[PDB]
This record gives sequence, structure tokens and C-alpha cells, in this order.
Amino acid sequence: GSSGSSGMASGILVNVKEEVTCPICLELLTQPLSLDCGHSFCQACLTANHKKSMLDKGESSCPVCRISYQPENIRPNRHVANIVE
Ligand SMILES: [Zn+2]
Ligand SMILES: [Zn+2]
Repeated sequence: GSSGSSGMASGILVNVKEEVTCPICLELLTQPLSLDCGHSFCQACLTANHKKSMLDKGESSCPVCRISYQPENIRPNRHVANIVE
């Protein structure tokens, strides 16, 4: 009458602090995206932000500098479908 093989919950990790932070959630930016302005953001925070400025004006833009560009068809610094094994 027993079942459940859960590995040790040692989520401890020894690494340096993070410098790249998200101007939205202000938490952390490990795999942020790149825009035509330079400022990075979360692949999610960006999607949500865009909607925000959709009911007021309609068009989205950098929530930091609000530069002129296309929030669609944007690619990050590096996009490779290669996962180390
Ligand atoms: Zn974020
Ligand atoms: Zn910007």
C-alpha cells in the first residue's frame, strides 16, 4: 500500500546573481526576448503587455521606451531548436 518515487527535493543551486531583469515582473530574465529597441522582456510579459495597450490605443509598443516598431514577427538573440542530451 505504497507508491511514489520522488527524487530528493534538493533544488539548491550554486550560481552567480542575475543582472538581466524584466522591467515588467521585475523578477528575472534568463531567457528574455529582443526587440527593435534593445530592451528585453519575458516571452509572456510581452504578450500580455501588448494586449494592455490594445483597448486604449490598439497598437502595442515597448513598455519602457515605447519606440516605433512591429511587435509582430520578432525574434530573440538566438533561436535554436537544439536541446542538449
Ligand atoms: Zn517578465
Ligand atoms: Zn524599449
